[PDB]
Amino acid sequence: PNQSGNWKIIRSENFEELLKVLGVNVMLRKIYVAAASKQAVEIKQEGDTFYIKVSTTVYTTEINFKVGEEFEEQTVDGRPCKSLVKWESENKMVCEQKLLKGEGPKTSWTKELTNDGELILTMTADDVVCTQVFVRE
Ligand SMILES: *C/C=C(C)/C=C/C=C(C)/C=C/C1=C(C)CCCC1(C)C
Repeated sequence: PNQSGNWKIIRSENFEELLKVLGVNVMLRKIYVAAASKQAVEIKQEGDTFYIKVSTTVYTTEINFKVGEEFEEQTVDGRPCKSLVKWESENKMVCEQKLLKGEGPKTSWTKELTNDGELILTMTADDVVCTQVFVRE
């Protein structure tokens, strides 16, 4: 469908656990967990072109991409990567990430807008998956 709008988080699973297995220090995890709970997500979708802004008190990021065209962003733990998004289905996109420098866990994310109007974001590092669900304001 159309993902454009302001999205508020209603459910999360395994966020701290994802950070923990990525090596994020416990004091920083507490800060990020509290920030993720209050995050604001703005999306502007224009066909295959996406602008996504994720805002919190400690971390704010803008992501710009077109499906099928490589772009640069960061992993969850802050490492620069090259990314490529593809449609897995009509409603779900998948992003594969490759570090610009060095080696690390295989990281990825997915975003799906359900028929319910729920936006489901998953973030993965190797075998560990975090899921966050949003609804449109
Ligand atoms: C398609 C939607 C995407 C790719 C959203 C990505 C959002 C993040 C990688 C958010 C990361 C955060 C942290 C790394 C700590 C602060 C809290 C968050 C959730 C904003």
